[PDB]
Amino acid sequence: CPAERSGHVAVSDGRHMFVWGGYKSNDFYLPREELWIYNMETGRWKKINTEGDVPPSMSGSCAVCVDRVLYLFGGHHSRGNTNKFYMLDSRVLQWERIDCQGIPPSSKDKLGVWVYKNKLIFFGGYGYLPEDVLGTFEFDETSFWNSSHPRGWNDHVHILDTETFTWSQPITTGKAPSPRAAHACATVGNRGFVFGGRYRDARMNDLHYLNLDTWEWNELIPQGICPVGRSWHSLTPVSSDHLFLFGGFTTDKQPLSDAWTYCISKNEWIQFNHPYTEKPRLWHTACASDEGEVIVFGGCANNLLVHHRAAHSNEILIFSV
Ligand SMILES: CC(C)(C)c1ccc(CSCC(=O)NCc2cn(CC(=O)O)nn2)cc1
Repeated sequence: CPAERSGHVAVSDGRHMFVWGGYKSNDFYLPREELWIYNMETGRWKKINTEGDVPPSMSGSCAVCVDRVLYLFGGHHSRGNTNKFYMLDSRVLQWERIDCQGIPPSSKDKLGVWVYKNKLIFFGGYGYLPEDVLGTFEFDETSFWNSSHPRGWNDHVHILDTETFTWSQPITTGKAPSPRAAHACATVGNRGFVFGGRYRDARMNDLHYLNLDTWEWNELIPQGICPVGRSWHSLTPVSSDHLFLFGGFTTDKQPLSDAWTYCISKNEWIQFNHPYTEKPRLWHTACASDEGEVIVFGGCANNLLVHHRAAHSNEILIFSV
């Protein structure tokens, strides 16, 4: 039922997948008030129209679902990037914009988030120069000609404490990943993994994790064959020991349909064979089910940067991992 889209968000409790936002070609954004719910057990869709402080229609936003409470940060609306923070209690649904304390992150999109205890921990993204902070920001030289305000990538780590809805920045040790956007984040225990992403002229192949207890960065160097570097991929925990990688976009502008699992305990990648080899996706979403499956929705089958030829999808791809 839902219309095709890329750059949407999809979050889940393992049974119901909530889809919001994104854009398509016919860069018209999809209706801001619509919240699509996909039942992973029955395969049925349901649309509900939300009220309250409905966020602007956006692509590249960052969302999480914790105890059936939906949190949304950042994104790109018709007038640029944002750093607003929204909440939707899904337990008539009403959005609520939270006026957080502390210094918020810079306005940006295409980032990632880890969830650990009371903390939402955001990393990276693409957006405007920080108006103020810890980390590094690198301008995208091409942004000075295609836009009113220039933009760049960051390697910032920001915590939102949901106990007080206060922003802060942790003091991290170790070598942080370079600034990036369109990377993929995944959390298992107190480890926030990040893989790939776009930085300058490369879509990268490196894998790191941030210890969310000690705030120490670690680079992971798996031995043997590793997936090609990419952006606009998904990285989804499917167990306490495996992360599922699917899709994305290479430095060479190749849409990707390969799937892998990263085994955390063995520190190796395992390529996953599946029936969607002719169905590459970039800027899709991926959500894990309680039954071990990974549910991919939306995204684009070809180079979405050629807008007038972009092949956005509304297909559900089910990976039984
Ligand atoms: C309007 C139209 C539909 C044509 C459209 C335009 C632009 C975009 C995004 S491109 C601009 C940008 O924000 N560049 C920084 C960036 C990119 N990436 C991902 C990667 O390049 O792999 N990570 N950081 C998408 C659609």
